[PDB]
Amino acid sequence: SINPWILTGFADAEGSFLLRIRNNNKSSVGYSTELGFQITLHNKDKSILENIQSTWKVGVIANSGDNAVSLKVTRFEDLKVIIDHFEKYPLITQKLGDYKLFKQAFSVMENKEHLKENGIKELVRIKAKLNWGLTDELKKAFPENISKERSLINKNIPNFKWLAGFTSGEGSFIVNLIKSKSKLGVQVQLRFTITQHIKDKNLMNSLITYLGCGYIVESNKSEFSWLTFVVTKFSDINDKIIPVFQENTLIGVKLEDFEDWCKVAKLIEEKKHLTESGLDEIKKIKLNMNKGR
DNA sequence: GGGTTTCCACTTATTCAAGTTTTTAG
DNA sequence: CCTAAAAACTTGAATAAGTGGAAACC
Ligand SMILES: [Ca+2]
Ligand SMILES: [Ca+2]
Repeated sequence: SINPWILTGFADAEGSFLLRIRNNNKSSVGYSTELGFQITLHNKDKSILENIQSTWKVGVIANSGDNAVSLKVTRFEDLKVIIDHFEKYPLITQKLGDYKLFKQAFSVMENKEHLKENGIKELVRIKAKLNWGLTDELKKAFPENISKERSLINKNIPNFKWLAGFTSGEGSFIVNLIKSKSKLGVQVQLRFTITQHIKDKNLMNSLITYLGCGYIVESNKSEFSWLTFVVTKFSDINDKIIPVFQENTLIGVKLEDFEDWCKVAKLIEEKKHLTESGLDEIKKIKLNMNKGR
């Protein structure tokens, strides 16, 4: 049974809402619809999706390609569990807007309005602002569509449990070995990073004040830009980052990465990272986590 | 029924995580 | 001199988001 707030944090990172508007000759109005919430992780973290399934008691798990496994909740009556959960523990990223559109589509389908032409039209208005919006085909079939085009979400971190769930999806624990002019010739630097699209810049900046450390770094690969929350000072890592995730446990394979990460921190704290024997020990831990776990 | 729901195999763009190297700080 | 901290990126795939086909409920 996973924590309810750890779940929303994880959903804020890996979850997504789906609204299908498909042409269907067998449908009276000519369009079939599907509404649901899904998560797609690497096969290594299939354990998470099975704990979420037991926690919610809804959804179906199926392989998504050769290296991924998904958990999709399309059973309409099951969506009441999704809605019930996200009302008590709401999302805080821009995905909350997707959820809000998700509820609107839900009410339209609950009243069976999606089986008449009017309901389909309102679904096209809802889907126009959801995720990547309307497809070229949909946009051509409904050229006279309009709507509010969604409002911007601006919330901040609720509690630590949400952070543990969000870090379990977007966090990264790195042991950076730097070719240094030190006696050993190798500096051991611990780095904790959270990466998120620039759409949630305000939430990313709040990490510094919320955690009392770190800095924001923007990057970009041509037309795409993202933000990274970085913590490299050991005192902040050993006194701020580590304690938070010890009391607020992570989930998935990243908990194993975080555990080896703390092992290296124990060596640094004892200053054994400056001994040739200690440096060799940290080099072995890095290989055990770069490959897996 | 057969219109509508539900589920499973599968595809695709990019937002992520993971990684290395060089420079400045103290 | 020397160790820590930050800078400044690069990389490719685990994501998010989506599509195709169809069994089978109610
Ligand atoms: Ca995400
Ligand atoms: Ca992840």
